[PDB]
Amino acid sequence: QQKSLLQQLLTE
Amino acid sequence: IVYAGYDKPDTAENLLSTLNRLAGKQMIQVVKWAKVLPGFKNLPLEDQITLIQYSWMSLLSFALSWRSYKHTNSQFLYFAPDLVFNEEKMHQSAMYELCQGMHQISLQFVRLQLTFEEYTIMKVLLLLSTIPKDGLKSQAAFEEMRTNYIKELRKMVTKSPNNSGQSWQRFYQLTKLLDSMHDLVSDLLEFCFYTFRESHALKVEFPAMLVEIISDQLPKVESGNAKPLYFHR
Ligand SMILES: CNC(=O)C[C@H]1COc2cc(F)c(CC(C)C)cc2N1C(=O)c1ccc2c(c1)NC(=O)CO2
Ligand SMILES: [Cl-]
Repeated sequence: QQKSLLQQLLTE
Repeated sequence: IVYAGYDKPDTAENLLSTLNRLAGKQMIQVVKWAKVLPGFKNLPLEDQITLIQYSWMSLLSFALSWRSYKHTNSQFLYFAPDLVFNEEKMHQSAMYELCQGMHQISLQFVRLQLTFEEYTIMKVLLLLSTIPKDGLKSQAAFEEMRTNYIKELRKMVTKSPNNSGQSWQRFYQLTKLLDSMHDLVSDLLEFCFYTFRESHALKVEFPAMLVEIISDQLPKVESGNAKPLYFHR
């Protein structure tokens, strides 16, 4: 469920 | 420009913790750079993540070589404005060897008089230098992107009047330098995987960005699910 920091930065 | 915040006794453990904290902050910049790169931006999210997780160390090593070249004429490794040193400061054999290896790459930038334009395209090629053993989700899209950047570098080098009489030899020296990054980077990653696994015992700290990347990268590398791409091998 919780997104990695890499996924967060790529999708923000 | 990311600062190291270099404090505390000068120990290998403390230097590595400082470098890891710095690497995590540099990685926020690398992801922002990758996100808007033509072609990459189009790859599926799982592939974008896969590529960054395999090549993060290569991207940081290449940027370190560029900083070292621009700020010190490759006499020292310019980690940050407040953290500049070379292999001569290293007492531990492995750490001396890794610094010396990084120093030799940065010296190739002096040998070639590498331009910012060459550096920019070469950095993209490093992001696209390792894939899974069975390929990516969008393997065809990736292959087209990688071919396009190789052609962009080749055209830039061969068309430049600064390279007249030796442009094809220069292009092959640049692609040999990219291949040589695989060897150095494998060695840096072996050291990194060791301090990561022995973090508590060695007292080597890692920021959340690196804990997350290494936790996903390490099982891939350990299982042999990592295919390095070479120009000459
Ligand atoms: C902020 N990083 C950068 O600017 C450059 C990056 C990439 O190229 C480097 C080259 C280099 F010679 C050294 C010096 C070390 C080997 C004493 C470090 C790094 N870099 C690392 O981040 C790094 C590498 C291996 C590690 C670690 C960190 N942490 C560990 O715990 C051990 O393995
Ligand atoms: Cl953190």
